[PDB]
Amino acid sequence: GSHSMRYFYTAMSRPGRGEPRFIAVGYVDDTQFVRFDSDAASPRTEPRAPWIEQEGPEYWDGETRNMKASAQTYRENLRIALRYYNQSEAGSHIIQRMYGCDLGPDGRLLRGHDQSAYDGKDYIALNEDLSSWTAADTAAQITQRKWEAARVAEQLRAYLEGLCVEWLRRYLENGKETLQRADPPKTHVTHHPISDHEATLRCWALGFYPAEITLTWQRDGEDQTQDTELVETRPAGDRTFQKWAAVVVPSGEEQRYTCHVQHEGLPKPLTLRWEPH
Amino acid sequence: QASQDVKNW
Amino acid sequence: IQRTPKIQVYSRHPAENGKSNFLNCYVSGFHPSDIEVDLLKNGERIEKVEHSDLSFSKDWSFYLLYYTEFTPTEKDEYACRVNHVTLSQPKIVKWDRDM
Repeated sequence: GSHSMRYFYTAMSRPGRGEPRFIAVGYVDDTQFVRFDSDAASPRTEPRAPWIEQEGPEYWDGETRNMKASAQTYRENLRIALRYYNQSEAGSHIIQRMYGCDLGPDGRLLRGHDQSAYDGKDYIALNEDLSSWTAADTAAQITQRKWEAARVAEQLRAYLEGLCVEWLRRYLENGKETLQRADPPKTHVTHHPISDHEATLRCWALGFYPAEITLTWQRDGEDQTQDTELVETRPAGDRTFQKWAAVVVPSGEEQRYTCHVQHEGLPKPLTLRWEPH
Repeated sequence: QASQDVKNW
Repeated sequence: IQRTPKIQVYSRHPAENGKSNFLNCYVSGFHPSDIEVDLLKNGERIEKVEHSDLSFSKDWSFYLLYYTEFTPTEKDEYACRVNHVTLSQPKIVKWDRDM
């Protein structure tokens, strides 16, 4: 239903080990489709999903030229940040940027995003109006003024409302088999004794796409959020995801506990119980 | 398709 | 400034002894991006280990997946070793097929 495209840039200075390294990856929803590494032999934007390979030589050459220029822009940005923060040339620092567009269920732009960070902290963000900026600190206000003066936001708004939505819609169509056909989780409950008087019930969801999912444990139809251990959703490596939720149960009460799975690939939310063999 | 960086920090 | 990595070690599919599978070590929530990740078989480094392209979450913290093909057995012990600026010593997480 809802879809999004995002690009993630990481630029890191490496004093005494090499020139600054720049990495860019692009995602449609939870599927990576391009990458660029300034450290690779002969840096090029490379495909990372089958459906992007259909693009012509000018696409790959155009992306590669843009990424090379961006890597050079962020080299400069790292030097500029050293000024604003009065930092030495000896340490390694990181600039990050993430930007892209969100489409609502109708396939039209729902929201645009553009955020930058310095050393892991918010630096500057384009506001939801796509016309003004939010600076996290006084250094970022220096950048904010330069970007207002150079009409940066108008150019980014044009990209986010235009080419971003326009290329995302094209990628979704070209990759509809995998991008628009959700995989429901395969689910089961496992039981692990802790002692003769207690056990862990673990609710598993495997092989699902996209990554969004809800796993909850209920006791007598009551939710047990405080007593549920949730691991973060993790990639299986084949473009699907995994998650589990666990609860510690007194022996003899196992059948009062139900696991509830909500995932867009499922017609109705599943309800599961320990089904001992 | 990626945006083109417009301007410096 | 510095965030220590979370670590999960797991197989792509439910492990069955003697059946070919993939061993995964997923490291996430860490900052800065420099990190050491190794997959171990019986405490020794597994040769051909591949990893995903560096990306990050909404909160700016990085994540990476390291993986290799493997066949689980009764005898062999598998683990993931992670070193980061936040850690004084490499922390080793053993593979538990129940997780």
